[PDB]
Amino acid sequence: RIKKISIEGNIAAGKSTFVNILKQLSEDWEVVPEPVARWSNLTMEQKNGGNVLQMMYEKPERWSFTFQTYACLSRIRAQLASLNGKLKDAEKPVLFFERSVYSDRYIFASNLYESESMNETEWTIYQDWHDWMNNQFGQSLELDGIIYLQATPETCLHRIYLRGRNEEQGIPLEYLEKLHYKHESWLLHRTLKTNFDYLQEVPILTLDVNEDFKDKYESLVEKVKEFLSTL
Amino acid sequence: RIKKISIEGNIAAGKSTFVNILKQLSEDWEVVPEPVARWSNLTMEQKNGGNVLQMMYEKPERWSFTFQTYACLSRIRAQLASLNGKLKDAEKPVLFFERSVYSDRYIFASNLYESESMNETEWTIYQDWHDWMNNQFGQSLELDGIIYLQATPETCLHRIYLRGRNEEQGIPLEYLEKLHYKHESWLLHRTLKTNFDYLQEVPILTLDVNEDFKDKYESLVEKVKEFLSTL
Ligand SMILES: COc1ccc(-c2nc([C@@H](C)Sc3nc(N)cc(N)n3)c(C)s2)cc1OCCNS(C)(=O)=O
Ligand SMILES: COc1ccc(-c2nc([C@@H](C)Sc3nc(N)cc(N)n3)c(C)s2)cc1OCCNS(C)(=O)=O
Ligand SMILES: O=c1ccn([C@@H]2O[C@H](COP(=O)(O)OP(=O)(O)O)[C@@H](O)[C@H]2O)c(=O)[nH]1
Ligand SMILES: O=c1ccn([C@@H]2O[C@H](COP(=O)(O)OP(=O)(O)O)[C@@H](O)[C@H]2O)c(=O)[nH]1
Repeated sequence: RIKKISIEGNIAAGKSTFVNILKQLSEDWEVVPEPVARWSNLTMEQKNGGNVLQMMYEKPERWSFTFQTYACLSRIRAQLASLNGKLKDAEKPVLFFERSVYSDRYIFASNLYESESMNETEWTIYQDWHDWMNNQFGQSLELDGIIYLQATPETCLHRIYLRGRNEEQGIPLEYLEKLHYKHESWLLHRTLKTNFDYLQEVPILTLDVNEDFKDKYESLVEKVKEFLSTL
Repeated sequence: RIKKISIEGNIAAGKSTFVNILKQLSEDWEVVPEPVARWSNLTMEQKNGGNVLQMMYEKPERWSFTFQTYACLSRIRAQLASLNGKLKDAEKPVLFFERSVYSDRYIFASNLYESESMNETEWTIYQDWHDWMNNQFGQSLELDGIIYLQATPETCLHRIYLRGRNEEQGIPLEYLEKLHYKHESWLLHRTLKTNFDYLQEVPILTLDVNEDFKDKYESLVEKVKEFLSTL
């Protein structure tokens, strides 16, 4: 009954800002933030995530698999818990996912493999887990639609300094460009091959979010509302 | 419907010997062989198995987390298969697991952590991963009984050569000595309090497999049948 919409976008694309805006508008609207985001600041996960985040930065080809599996584990666990608890007795329930399990695997896990931070065995193992996981663990999480907060890797680099996380300051431009490339394959050119069948027939809303929208987001919300009404 | 029993014991204790004996004595009885043992001798899982297994020996401090995660997952999957693809409408169906998800954690993963082949984060993430993998996927796997095969480290080292595998050939005796202790404490002495409360209440049969029983096992088997009638 609860519709699941994933908000996809590059680093500092403005996903957290967009969903914070979206959540306030409708009582029937809720949001599952990306678990990794809370790691970048006390649970067992926070400490585990905190440590594994720092280790990841420091030595990626040692910690990509560990980080990536734990990241996706946490996402699934958070998104399931939001499905149960949140949005009780609402008439038109919408759950906005800050990124999805598919961005976990087909963007960030994929990028780390191709940037050699995971060897073949690790990539093969991760995928096998991921594939199996989303059958005997994460069936109810399948998306109804996708909101692609589309922006150039140039725009994204601009917004990284604005938030000021003494770790992301080190993130370069070619990195953004490769993440962007993989977004467009999956979400604009709809190129990317995925083992998930229903994804090829999942509605996608692409929003150009290069122009600042923090105080001017009505046009964006209007599209989302229009997008939702066709689901 | 299906009785689920875990056959436990140190490396080369005789577990595979015993389960293949049990196998041919009844069509109510079926076996779920161990993945890690299956890896040691090739599908997608087996191709991954051999590699991480091979790397696990070359560098335990690098690959223990990765190995323990895939071994447990490949086990959870494998016993799930038998549990849903066997013993249909059988009159007294029993399934004999070669080790369990508890052996994975509290025997092997725990000892690798103790041997500093996993750091705190890897080990805590695994425990986090373990708690949730087994509940949000493997509830139907709860054990109705455990059968402990007890052998000396010397007996095992023997049999390691007898079995042949030069990938495990000169397994240090002291390795066998520590695994032996963790088995003893969990199953016999019962000091090990797991995170699965019911394990402290699950009945345990203990069998001495020091003596060659390959052509003389009727006594052991009689104890199994008596044991099964209690469950
Ligand atoms: C060479 O060292 C690296 C060190 C760290 C990274 C990191 N990527 C990330 C995330 C983008 S991975 C991630 N996975 C998810 N599943 C979700 C999510 N939000 N983030 C870090 C937190 S750290 C990536 C690195 O390299 C990427 C390839 N080389 S590069 C930066 O373009 O010169
Ligand atoms: C130091 O080099 C090692 C090299 C290989 C291992 C291996 N352990 C194993 C298994 C016994 S771990 C295992 N975990 C499972 N979950 C299941 C299973 N069947 N086996 C291998 C297949 S390889 C273990 C190693 O050290 C383990 C600790 N030795 S010690 C003397 O206690 O410090
Ligand atoms: O329309 C926008 C979009 C982004 N930002 C800034 O860009 C940064 C990105 O923040 P956010 O966490 O939302 O990016 P995310 O990683 O979630 O995509 C923040 O400092 C925002 O203040 C902004 O000022 N206006
Ligand atoms: O009573 C026995 C049990 C074991 N074996 C041999 O010891 C080796 C290791 O036994 P097993 O694989 O059953 O031990 P596991 O590791 O499976 O617990 C095998 O080659 C068996 O042929 C034996 O000779 N007599």
